[PDB]
Amino acid sequence: SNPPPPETSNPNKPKRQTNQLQYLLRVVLKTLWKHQFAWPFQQPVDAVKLNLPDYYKIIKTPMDMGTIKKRLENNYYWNAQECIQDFNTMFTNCYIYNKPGDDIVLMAEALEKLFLQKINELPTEE
Ligand SMILES: COC(=O)C[C@H]1CC(=O)N(C)C1
Repeated sequence: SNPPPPETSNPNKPKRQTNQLQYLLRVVLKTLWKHQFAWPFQQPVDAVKLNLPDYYKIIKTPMDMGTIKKRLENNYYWNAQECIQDFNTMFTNCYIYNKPGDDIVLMAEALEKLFLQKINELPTEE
């Protein structure tokens, strides 16, 4: 079976809408989401459908852009660092689970290159 997804709603978690978080949605998430290689990363890994019964034995902090998109659209975060960390967890999980040179790793690398380019120009806080 699959684990429950990461949390995307938590009314008692303090949250903010900031210009950096707006950039993370409007620039970073949108750029990666529309990319031809986004699809494996647009929702939690379905270890049942994909026949990866060891996935959640190895990956204990799952993350995906569907979760990140919901967190941004629901104003789940307090700061940009928390969202940046989610993206990096997603990429790292992919590199940890898979073998070098696998298609999925090349896909992650292409998305990560764009991510790094956009993060390099994260606006200063208002
Ligand atoms: C469509 O799913 C794939 O192509 C590979 C799996 C495993 C992995 O790390 N993912 C992000 C999904």
